[PDB]
Amino acid sequence: VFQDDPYLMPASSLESRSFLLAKKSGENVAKFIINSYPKYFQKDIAEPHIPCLMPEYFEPQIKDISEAALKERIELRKVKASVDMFDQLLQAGTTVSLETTNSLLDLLCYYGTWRAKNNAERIFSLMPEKNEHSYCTMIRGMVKHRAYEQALNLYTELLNNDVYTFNALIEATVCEKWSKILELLRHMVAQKVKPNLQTFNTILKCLRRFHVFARSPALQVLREMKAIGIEPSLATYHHIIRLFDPGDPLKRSSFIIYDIMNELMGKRFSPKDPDDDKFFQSAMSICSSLRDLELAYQVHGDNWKFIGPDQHRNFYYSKFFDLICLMQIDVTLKWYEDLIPSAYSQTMIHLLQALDVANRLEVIPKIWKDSKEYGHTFRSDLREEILMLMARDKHPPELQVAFADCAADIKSAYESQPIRQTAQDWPATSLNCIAILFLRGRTQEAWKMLGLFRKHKIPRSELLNELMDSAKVNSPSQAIEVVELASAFSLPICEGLTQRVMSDFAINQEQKEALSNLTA
Amino acid sequence: EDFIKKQIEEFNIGKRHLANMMGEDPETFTQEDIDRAIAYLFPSGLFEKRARPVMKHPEQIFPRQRAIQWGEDGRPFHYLFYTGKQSYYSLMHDVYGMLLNLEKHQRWLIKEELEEMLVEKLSDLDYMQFIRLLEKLLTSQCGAAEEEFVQRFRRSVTLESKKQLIEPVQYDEQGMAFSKSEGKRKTAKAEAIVYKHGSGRIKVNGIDYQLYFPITQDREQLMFPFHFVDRLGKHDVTCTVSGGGRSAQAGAIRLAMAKALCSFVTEDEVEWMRQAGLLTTDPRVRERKKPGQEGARRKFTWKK
Amino acid sequence: HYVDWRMWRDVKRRKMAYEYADERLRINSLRKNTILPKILQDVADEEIAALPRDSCPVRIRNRCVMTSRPRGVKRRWRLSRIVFRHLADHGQLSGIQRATW
Amino acid sequence: NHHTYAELMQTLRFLGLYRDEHQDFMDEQKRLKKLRG
Amino acid sequence: KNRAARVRVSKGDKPVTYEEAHAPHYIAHRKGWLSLHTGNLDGEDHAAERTVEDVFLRKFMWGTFPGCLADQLVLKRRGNQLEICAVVLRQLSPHKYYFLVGYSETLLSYFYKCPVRLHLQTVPSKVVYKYL
Amino acid sequence: VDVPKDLTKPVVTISDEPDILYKRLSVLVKGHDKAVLDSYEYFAVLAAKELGISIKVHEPPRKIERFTLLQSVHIYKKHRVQYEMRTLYRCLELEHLTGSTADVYLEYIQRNLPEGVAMEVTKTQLEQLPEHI
Amino acid sequence: SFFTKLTADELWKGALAETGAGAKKGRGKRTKKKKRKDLNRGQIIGEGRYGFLWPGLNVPLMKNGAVQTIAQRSKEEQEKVEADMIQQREEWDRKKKMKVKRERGWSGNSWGGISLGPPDPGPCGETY
Amino acid sequence: NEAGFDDDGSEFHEHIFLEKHLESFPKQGPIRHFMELVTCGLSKNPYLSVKQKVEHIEWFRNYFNEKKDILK
Amino acid sequence: RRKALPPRTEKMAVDQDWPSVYPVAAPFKPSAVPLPVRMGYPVKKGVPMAKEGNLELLKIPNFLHLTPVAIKKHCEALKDFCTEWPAALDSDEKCEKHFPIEIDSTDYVSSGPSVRNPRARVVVLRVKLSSLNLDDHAKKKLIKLVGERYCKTTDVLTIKTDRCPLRRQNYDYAVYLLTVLYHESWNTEEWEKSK
RNA sequence: GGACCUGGCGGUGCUUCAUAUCCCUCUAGAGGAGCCUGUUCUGUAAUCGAUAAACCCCGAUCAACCUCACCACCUCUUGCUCAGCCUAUAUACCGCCAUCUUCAGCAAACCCUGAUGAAGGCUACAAAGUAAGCGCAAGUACCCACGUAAAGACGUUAGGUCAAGGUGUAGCCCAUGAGGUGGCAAGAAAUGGGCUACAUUUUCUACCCCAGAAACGAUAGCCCUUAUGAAUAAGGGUCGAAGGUGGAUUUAG
Ligand SMILES: [Mg+2]
Ligand SMILES: [Mg+2]
Ligand SMILES: [Mg+2]
Ligand SMILES: [Mg+2]
Ligand SMILES: [Mg+2]
Ligand SMILES: [Mg+2]
Ligand SMILES: [Mg+2]
Ligand SMILES: [Mg+2]
Ligand SMILES: [Mg+2]
Repeated sequence: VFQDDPYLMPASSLESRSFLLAKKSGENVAKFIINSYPKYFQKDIAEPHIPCLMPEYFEPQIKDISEAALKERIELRKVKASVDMFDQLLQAGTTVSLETTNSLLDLLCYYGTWRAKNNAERIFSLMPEKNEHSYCTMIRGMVKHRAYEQALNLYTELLNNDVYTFNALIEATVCEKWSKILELLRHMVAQKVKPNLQTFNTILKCLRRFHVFARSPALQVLREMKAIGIEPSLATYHHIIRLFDPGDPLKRSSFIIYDIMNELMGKRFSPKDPDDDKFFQSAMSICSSLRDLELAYQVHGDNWKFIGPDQHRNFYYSKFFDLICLMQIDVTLKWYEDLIPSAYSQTMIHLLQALDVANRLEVIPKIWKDSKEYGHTFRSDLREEILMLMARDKHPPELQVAFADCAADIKSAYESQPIRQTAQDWPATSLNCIAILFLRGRTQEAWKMLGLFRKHKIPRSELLNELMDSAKVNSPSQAIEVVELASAFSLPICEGLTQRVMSDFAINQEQKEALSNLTA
Repeated sequence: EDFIKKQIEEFNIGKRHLANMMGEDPETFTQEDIDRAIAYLFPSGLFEKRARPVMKHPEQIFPRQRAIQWGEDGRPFHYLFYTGKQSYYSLMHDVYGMLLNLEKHQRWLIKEELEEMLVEKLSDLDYMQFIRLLEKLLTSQCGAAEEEFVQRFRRSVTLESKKQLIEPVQYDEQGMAFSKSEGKRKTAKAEAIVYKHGSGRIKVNGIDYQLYFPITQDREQLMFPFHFVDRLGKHDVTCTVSGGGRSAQAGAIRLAMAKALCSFVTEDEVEWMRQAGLLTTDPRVRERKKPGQEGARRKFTWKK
Repeated sequence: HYVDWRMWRDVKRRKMAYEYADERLRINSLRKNTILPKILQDVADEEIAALPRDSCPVRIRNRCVMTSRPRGVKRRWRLSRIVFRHLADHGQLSGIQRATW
Repeated sequence: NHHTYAELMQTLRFLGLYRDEHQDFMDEQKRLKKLRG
Repeated sequence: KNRAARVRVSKGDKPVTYEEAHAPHYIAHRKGWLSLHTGNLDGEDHAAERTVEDVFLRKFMWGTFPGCLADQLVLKRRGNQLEICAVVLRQLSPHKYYFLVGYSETLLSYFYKCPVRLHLQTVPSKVVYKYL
Repeated sequence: VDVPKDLTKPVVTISDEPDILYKRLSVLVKGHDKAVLDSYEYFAVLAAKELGISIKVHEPPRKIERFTLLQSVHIYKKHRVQYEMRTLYRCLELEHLTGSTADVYLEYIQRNLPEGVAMEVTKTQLEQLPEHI
Repeated sequence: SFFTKLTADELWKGALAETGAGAKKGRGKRTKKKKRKDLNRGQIIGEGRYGFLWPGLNVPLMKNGAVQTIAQRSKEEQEKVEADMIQQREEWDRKKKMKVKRERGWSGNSWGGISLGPPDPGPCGETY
Repeated sequence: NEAGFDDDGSEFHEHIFLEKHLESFPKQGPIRHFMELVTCGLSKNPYLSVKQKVEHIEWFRNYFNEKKDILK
Repeated sequence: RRKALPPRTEKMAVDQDWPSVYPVAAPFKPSAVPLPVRMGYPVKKGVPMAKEGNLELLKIPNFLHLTPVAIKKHCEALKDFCTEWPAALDSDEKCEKHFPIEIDSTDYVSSGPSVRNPRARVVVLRVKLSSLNLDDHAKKKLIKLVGERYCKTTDVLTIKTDRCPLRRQNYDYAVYLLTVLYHESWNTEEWEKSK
C-alpha cells in the first residue's frame, strides 16, 4: 500500500498511520464528490456495468406513503421514518404492512440520550399488531442502546403474551450474582433456543473478571460446549485465557493451553465471531508474561487478517521482538534484519541490552543507523543507552574509528535542535562517553568538545580518568591549559593535578602553578 | 576520482545481482551475458546502441582523463607541462633521439585513435608531421625495438577477400548431380538449379524460355552468362521466378544462372566472370517520390 | 462548455440525426425501393420533405475535437493536423515515428 | 462532453484543488481591465 | 528553419531535460513515446478516445501536483489496468503527496470506470541533461 | 528465515464433462519494438518448453503506413512533413494442446503482457460429427 | 474549454512578446513593458471559493491526538480570508513595483560617479 | 470479448427465421417482397437483436396497415 | 527539511528472492533496483544519464519481473493444474480421423477500458468430404450447390459465419446450417434429375 | 570638414570553380486549340487572407444544404459558457513555417595588438591566439559504407499566419453577439498550373507483344441511365469543329 521511493517511504508508525488515514480521507472526499455530482460520472463508458463504480442514490422520491415506506429500509436514516410514522398515524391512520412496521422498528432500535428516550417512547403508538419480532427487537434496542430495566420489563411482557435476543437479555441481567447467573443459565438451556454460543461468549465477556469460583467452572462449561460440539474455540477460549489473569504464573494450565492452541493452530480456522481482533492482541499480551520462545514460534492459511488495527499489530510485534531479545541472538537479529522494513523506543532498548549481554559490539552501529534513518531523532534516551553500553567497550582497537564516526553522527543529531531546549541537558548526561570515544586517532575534536562541555558540568570519576588519559597521551602546555583550568574549576581535577604536575608540567611556568597552589 | 572506484564496485555488485537474477553462477559470467540479459530485461526499440540501455564497466564508460599532472606542492611531474602537447612533444623527442642514434650508428594509426590513446587533442597537420617522422624513421634501417615501437601504433590492414563465393554441388536420386543458386532484382526474386551433365532445353516456371520471353533481349540476357564462359549447349537448367517486370525477371534469372554456374566452373573462370561484371546484384531501385516534387527528382515549374 | 457555437450546432445536428436515424433509413428504403407503388414512393418523399431540418446525416461535419477545425482532420484520431503534429513532435501520443524512409 | 469536463474543472477550482494557470491569467487581466475601465 | 518541440539555443544558462533537448525527429531514434497503447496499431480502434483521455489526464495531473513535477508523464495501459509514472520534487510533504495521490487515483477510477494506479519518483532537484 | 508452514492451494474440481482439445493455437503479436517482441516470444517459448508442449516461431514481415501532413499553417503546400506507424508481427504456434492447458497458459500470458503490444489468438479445435446428420 | 486552455510559460511568452521585430533591430517600443508574475507561488493549493477544510493539506491532519474531518468554512471567515489574500497580493505588487535609487554621481542618466563595489574574488583566492 | 451481453439468451433461429413474424400477408404481393427483403437484411445484420428486429417489423406493419387504403 | 533515506541497494544482498521483490509488473524504481545500468544518448566527453532521473527506462516497457527463475517456479507450480494430451493423437491424419470437423474462432485483445469488439463473432470451420458423404449423387449435388466454399486441390470444404453477434449463436447456426444442408443434399427433385 | 573601423556594392583586378547549373551542349515540355482548376478584372446584396523570387489545385488530404466567416428578411437579450465576438492590430505575440540553405559558419568565457579607438587576432621548416556550447559533420532510417531522405545553427525580408487555437492593446457589450429561410458563387475579357490530343512510335480488335484492319481528336454541348443524398460523379446514343506540334520567351532533369 505504501509507495516505493525513499522520500514518500513512511519511516515510523505514527506518520504511516497519518499517511494511510489521509489516503482514506481522500477516498471519502471522492465518495462525497461523486454523491454530490452524480451526473458527471453517470456515463457508463465501460462495457461491463458496475454498481460499485456507478454514483451513489440516497434521494427520497415524491410523496408516496407506500413507496416511501418501501424506501425507508433503503435510505438508512431516522428522519424519513419519523415523517412516515407521522403521515401514517396522523392523517392516514393505517399500516402498509406488519413487516414494514417491523423493519421500521429494527432501524429505529439500531439507531437508538433523550433522543433515544423519545424514539423509544414514540414506538408504543404503533398499531396494536406487535408480534414477537417487534417485542424482541424493542428488547434488543433497549439493551444495546439504553438501560436494562426496560429490556427486562419488555421480556416479562413477552412472557405474559431468539438466540441473540436472549443474548441481549442475559447481557442486561448481568451488567456476586450467583443465583441470577445460575437460574439464567438453567432456564436458557431448558428452553429450546439452542443458541449459537454467542450467549456463552457474551456471558464470558461479562465474566471478564472473577475469582477461581467462576474461572474454573468456565473449563467445565467449555467441556460442555465441546460435548455438544458447536464451538470452534475461537473467542471464548481466548477470553478464558485472559481471565486466567495474576500473582503467580500457572505453569500447568499454561502447558495445557499451549497444547490446546497448538492443535488449534494445526487445524485450519474460519472466522465466526467479530471479536477475533482482541484475540491477537491480548493473546500476545499473555504470551509476553509467559515468556517462551517455542511458544512465540507456535503463536507465529489466511489467518493474518485478524491483526487488523495498527495498535494491536504494534503491541504484538513489540512483545514478540521483546521476548525474542530477552530469550545466541544471531537468529533473532536475522529475523529482525529481515522484518525491519516491513516492521516498525522500548524495542530498541531491549535490542541494545540483548546485544550487550551477547557482547556483539559490531552490530549496534548498524542498528542505530537504521533507527536514525527511519525515525530516531530528537530524543536522547536511546542515545544515552547506546553510549553507556558501547563505552562501559574499548576492547576493539580498530573499531575506535567507528566509535568516532557514530559519536560524530550522534553529536550532529544532538545539536540539531536549540529552539526546543531539550538538547541542553543531553551533553550533561551523555557527553562523557561521547568524548571518550572521540579521544579513542582524532583528539583535537574531543579536546575542544570537553572545552565546550566544561564551559556550558557535573564532574565524574570517569571524567577524571578521561582527562588524565588525554593529558598523558608530549605537549605540556597543551595538556596544562586544560588540566590546570579544570583544576581551578573543581577540586577533583586539582587532586589529580597534584600528581599530574610531577612529570613535566610544573617546570614550564609558575603563574599557573601559583594559581593551582592558591586553589589548593 | 574515488567516484570511479565507487562506480566500479557498484558495477561488480550489480553484475553479481544480475547473475543471480538470470540464474547463473556469478563466477562464470561474461559481457555477452551482460548484454543479452540487459536486452531481455529492458528491451528498447531505439536504433542507436549508444542510446539503448547498456550496463558496462566504468573504465570504458568514462573516457580517459588526465590525472593531476602536478603534485600538491610546487613542481609538476612531467617536464613539458608548462607547455601543452607535452606527451606528443616527449614522444617526438624520443623519436628524434632514436633517429639520430641510428644516424650515428650508420597499417597506419588514425588521428582520433592517437587522441584516445593519449589524453590530448592536436591538429591535422601536426598528425601529418608525426606521420612524416614515422615514415622517415622507416625509410632507413630499424631494429627490433624500433619495429615494435612503430607497430604499437600501426594497425591491421584488414584486407577483404575480393572473391566470389562458391555454392556447394549437390546430388539427388538416380545419381543426378546439380547445383542451385538464388538471385534477386528490383522486385523480382528467383532461384535456378543447373545440371552439369544435362544440356539442351531450359524450363521457366514449367515453361520454356522460347515462348515465355517473346522478346529477344531477354533471351540474349539469359544467354549472356553461358556465352562468356563459352559452355552454351552443355548445361540445362530449371528455374522458379516471382516478380513484376519482364527485364527484372530476366536479370534475376541471369544472376541466378551465373551463381549456379560459378560452382561448376573453375575459380579462374569465376574471376573472369567477375571482371566481366555479371556476378553482382544491381543495388539500383526506383527512387522514392518526394512530397513537394512531381516525382522522385522532378520539381514543379519554377514560376518566378 | 463546447469550443464555439458552430461546435454546438454540430452537436445538436448529430443528436437530431441520431434520434431520427431509424426513421430516415426506413422511409428512405421505402422511397428507393422499386416494385412498390409510385404513389407510395411519393408519399414517403413528401414525408421526408416534411421531416425537420438538422435531421439528415449530410449536414453534419467531421469537425476537429480540440480546435473545431473542419478541414484537415484525420478520421481515425479525429484531431486537426496542427494538434496531431504538436502531440507527435512532443511525443505525447504513442507509436508514431517520422518517415525517414 | 466538454460540458462535463469544464464544469467539473471549474467546480474543482472553486473548491481550490486544480490551480488553473490559464484562468488565473484571465481573471487577473479581468481585474486589471475592470480597474482601468 | 523549423520550430517544433525544440528549445532555442541560449548563452548556456538554460537547464534542459533529455526529451526537451532532443528534437521531434529523434522520437523513435533516440527517444521513447511517453504513452503506450495499442490504438495506434493496425486494426484497432478508440485511438481518438485514448488520445483525448490521456491529454486530459496529463493536464489534470499537472494541475493536481503543481510545482512539484519536473518532467512529462509516462502512461502504461496493459489491457484494462492503467498505470502512470511521474517524476517529482521533494518540495511538499508526504502527507500532501499521498493525499492527492489517493484523491486523483479515485477520481480517475470513477471517471474512466477503469482500474488505475500511479507511481512517482522523487528527486532533490530536476535532473538536467544539458545547459542550452 | 520466515518460511510459511501451510501453503494455501486453491481448490480444483474435475467436472464430469470432458475437456475440449484444441488442434492448433496460433497467436500473433503486433508491436512497435522488435526487441520487446523478441523478449516476449522468448518468455512464451520458455514457458511452453517448461510446460512440455510443442512450439513454432517465425517472423512475418513488418507493415508500415505512412502519410503526409502540411508543414505549416496557412499557405505552404510544397513543404510537408511525413509520419509513419510501424507494426511488427510475430507468430507462435502450439499443436496438440489440451483445453485446460490452453486456458491456463492463455491467462498466464494475458496477465504477463507488456503494454505496447496487441495479441491475436486463433484457436483450432477438432470435434466429432453431430447426430442429426 | 479545458482542452483549449494551456499552461503558463508559453502563455507568458506570447503575452509579453520579448521576441519579434520589437526587440530586434533595437527599435523596442515606447516605454511599455509588462513585468512577469508568478501566480502559483502566491496562493497555497488548498483554498478555493468553497472553503472545504482539508485535514490532508489545508488543516493539520491531527489535533489533540484526534483525526479531523471535512468541514465547511462559513462565508464570514471565507470573506475574511479573501480580504487577507487581496491585501497580501496588494503588498506583493507594491513591494515589486517601487523606486530604484542608485546614488547620484555626476548627473542623472550618467554612469560617471557610480562605484560597482570591490572586484570579484579571484579563483585562487584574492580578497580585493 | 462477450463477458456479459448475452442478448437475453436469444437464438440464431430467433434472429434469422422471421417466418413466424411474417403471417399477416400473402406469399406473392409487393408487401411480401419488401418484408422478405427486410427479414433478409435483418438476419444479415448481427448488430441488432430480435427485439429491434420485431420493433422494425411492427413499425412496418402499423404503417402499411394505416396505408391499407390502397392495396394496389 | 525532510531528508530521504539512502536507497535499498546496499540493503539488498547478493542472494535474494528477486521474484518476490518484483512479483508482478511494475515500474523500474531505481531506488529499489540496485543495478547501475544507464540508458541515454551520451554527450561528447559524457555518458548516458544515470538511472535515477532516467525516465526513458520508465517509458520503455518493463521486464525486470518475470525472470527465468520466476518463470521456472511459476511453471512448475502450475504443472499441478495443467493436464495431459492424449498420446494416441500424435499426427494430423490421426486427429482428423478421430475428429474430422475442424472449427476455429479468434479474437484480438487491446489496451483500454472496453473489451467488446465486433470481430469476436466471426468463426469458420472445415471438413474434408472424402469420408463424410458416403455417396456420389449427394456429393455431386452438394458440390454443384456450393460455389466457391470448397477446394478440391486440398479436398476440403470450408465455411465461415458472422451473421450473428454471439460466438455461440454463430456456432449453433453453423451446425444447423450444415445439418439442413446434408439433409437437403440427401434428397433431390425432378428438375434436378432433368439436366 | 580631414583621416580612419566594419559591412554592402562595384557594367572591379588575378587565380580556382559552377554539382544540371553559366554557356556551348542532351532530352522532354509550357506560351498554339479545347477542357479542368486557380488568379486579375466586370457586375451582383453577396466572405476573408497570401497575392515577386520565397502566392496562383495557396488555407482546401474539397464549397450542391452545416463547411458558410458575406448579404436580404425574420427572431433571442445573462445570452451551453461565472457570457460571447471569424471585430482592428501578424507593426504586440506564442504556436507553426517560406527564405539565403544546392550555406558553413555562429559563439558564451579568457588572453593579446592597436600609445588601452572604432576594431583585429592567418602563416606549421609556424609570428597570439585559447575555447565551453550550437550547427555542419559523425551516427540513425530505406537496400550497404555510396545514394535518397532527414537535419540544416546565428540572422535578414517589422516575411505569412490575431480566421487552427489562445493571448497583450483598443472596441461591440439591444450586438460588431446568437438563432432560421433564401439565394450568393456568372463571364464582353486577360493570365497562370494541369489533362487531351494536332498522328501513323498513330487509331480499333483478342493477347500484352511474331496478328488483322483504319488511315485521327470531346474528360466540351444535347438527351438518357445509374451512384449517394432528404434535396456533383460514372456509363450509354447523338453532335465529330478548333486542331496540322507552337509569338517574342521560358521550365525540369
Ligand atoms: Mg523545411
Ligand atoms: Mg535629472
Ligand atoms: Mg455550405
Ligand atoms: Mg460575427
Ligand atoms: Mg510579421
Ligand atoms: Mg528535407
Ligand atoms: Mg546532418
Ligand atoms: Mg508584414
Ligand atoms: Mg443524389
